[PDB]
Amino acid sequence: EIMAVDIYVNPPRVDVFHGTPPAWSSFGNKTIWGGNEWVDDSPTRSDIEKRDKEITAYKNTLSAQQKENENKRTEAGKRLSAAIAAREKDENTLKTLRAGNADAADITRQEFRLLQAELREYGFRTEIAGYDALRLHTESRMLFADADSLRISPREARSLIEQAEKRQKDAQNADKKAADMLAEYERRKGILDTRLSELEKNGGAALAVLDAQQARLLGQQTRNDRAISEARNKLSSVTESLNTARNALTRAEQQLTQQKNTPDGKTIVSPEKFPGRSSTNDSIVVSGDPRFAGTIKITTSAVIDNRANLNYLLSHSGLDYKRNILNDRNPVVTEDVEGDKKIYNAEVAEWDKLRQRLLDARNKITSAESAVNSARNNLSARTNEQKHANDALNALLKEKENIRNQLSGINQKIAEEKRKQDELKATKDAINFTTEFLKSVSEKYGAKAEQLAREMAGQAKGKKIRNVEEALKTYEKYRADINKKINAKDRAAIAAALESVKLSDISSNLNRFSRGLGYAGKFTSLADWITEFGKAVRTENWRPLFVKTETIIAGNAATALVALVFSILTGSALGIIGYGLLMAVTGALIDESLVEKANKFW
Repeated sequence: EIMAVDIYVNPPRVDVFHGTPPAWSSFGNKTIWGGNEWVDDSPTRSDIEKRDKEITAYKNTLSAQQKENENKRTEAGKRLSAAIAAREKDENTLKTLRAGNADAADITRQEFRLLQAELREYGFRTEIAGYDALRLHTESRMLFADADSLRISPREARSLIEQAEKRQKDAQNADKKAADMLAEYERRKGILDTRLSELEKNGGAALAVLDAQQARLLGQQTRNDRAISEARNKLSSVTESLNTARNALTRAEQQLTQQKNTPDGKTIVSPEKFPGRSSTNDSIVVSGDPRFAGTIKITTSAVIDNRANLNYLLSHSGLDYKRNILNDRNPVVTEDVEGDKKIYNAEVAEWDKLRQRLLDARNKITSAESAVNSARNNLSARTNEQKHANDALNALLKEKENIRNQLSGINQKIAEEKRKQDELKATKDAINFTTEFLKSVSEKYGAKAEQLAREMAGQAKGKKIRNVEEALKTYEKYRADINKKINAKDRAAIAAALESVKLSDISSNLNRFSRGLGYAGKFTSLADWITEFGKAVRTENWRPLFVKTETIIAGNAATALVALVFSILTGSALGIIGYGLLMAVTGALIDESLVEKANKFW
């Protein structure tokens, strides 16, 4: 809530003692303390007894006034008590709120909260100050009265009076205590008015800080979402290439396998598992020596079946291999020189021709392998990039997570300050609807009217609606008065008028008042209530209407009722007779006192 609202409506009043010194009818209102020094003006026996009667009956009057004057002080005192209960409740809260180092603002509100409570307490303290003044005034009168007696000695006289004067003055001081006191009150309220504006000022100031903070956050958000696009694309342009590579490699390794499976190929891959062989039939012819002259028909074979040897060949000559791995060195192995030389050359040609073969074969796998690895080393090159795209994109997705987080917080923050900022205004303006109410009440029905209205809200606040039967009992007593006065056509008007109420239309006022007066719960059969209220003014039954009231308001608080009646008076005409009858009936459910004042002003 943050506001008090009980203040601003019904601030301390402090009404001074209405006197009227007595002008005794006995013995010429003379008093024995009156000048007599050089005369004889003596009070006869009857003169005295009479004077005694007057003074007696009179004192009694001040006496009754006083007893009832106390009672009021008493209830006040009770309210002072509660007023204090709060001051404490609040104060206590403030301290811990500081023990935790709550936000300057939380505390600023709390302080302002204890302030109003404090003002409240002081409020009642002032009201007490007045009652006491009254008791003093009554007293000095009591004495003054007793100071005329005529049964006393001029001594006792002059003393009784001196006493009275001393007392009346005290009373007068009392008067000045309250008044100053009553001024102070307002002198403090003003500070509240200041203290609240500070609150409102800084309240908006904070709002802004959030409004602008959530601004960067929004301009950030967009930018982030922009960046997201870019990166999301770059990941593509990367992955796009990633495939080209993998495709290249796929085709490459494809090629390698091909070259690795050539019959000769396999031998490069494995001499032993797949020996590389080659042979050629030669029809060598010899001449000269008839012992060998002919045509030798042989078959030159050669085979490679070992890494050791395969390597050597690829790295040497056939002739060499022939001469260094086989150690077939001298071509001449037999008596047939020509043949032996020709055969050898043939034997060697093989190695030469197989070498060329396994050789080329090697190269084929060679070229492929460089291809392969080149592709295999561009794919990787590319994958490094893919990471540095996906990762990069993700990092951004994180800030997305974080901006949204930072923002939501802020959203909430602003909403909250808003609901709080609103309520204040709502309760403020409300506190202004009621003030604006009581006044026009003064303008249409004059003085007595407002004073009643308030005094009704005066009790009410804190007390629950009175028991039905106990309620009717009060009204029935004030029956032939509240109906005596003026109730002719007026009655039929008051009724028909009451009936014609559009709950729908007056609903809002009820909501404003309730707040302005302190009730916030829930009404329930208002459409009916009013209706019953009507029939009630026609048939003077009163019971069901009274019974109904016990059953319309949540906490059964009088405060809501008053708020209700305030609404009905705001959606009709009725007039001074009407205002009366209502306040009167309603009062008989809050407190009998209100009725007296009701029946006493019209």
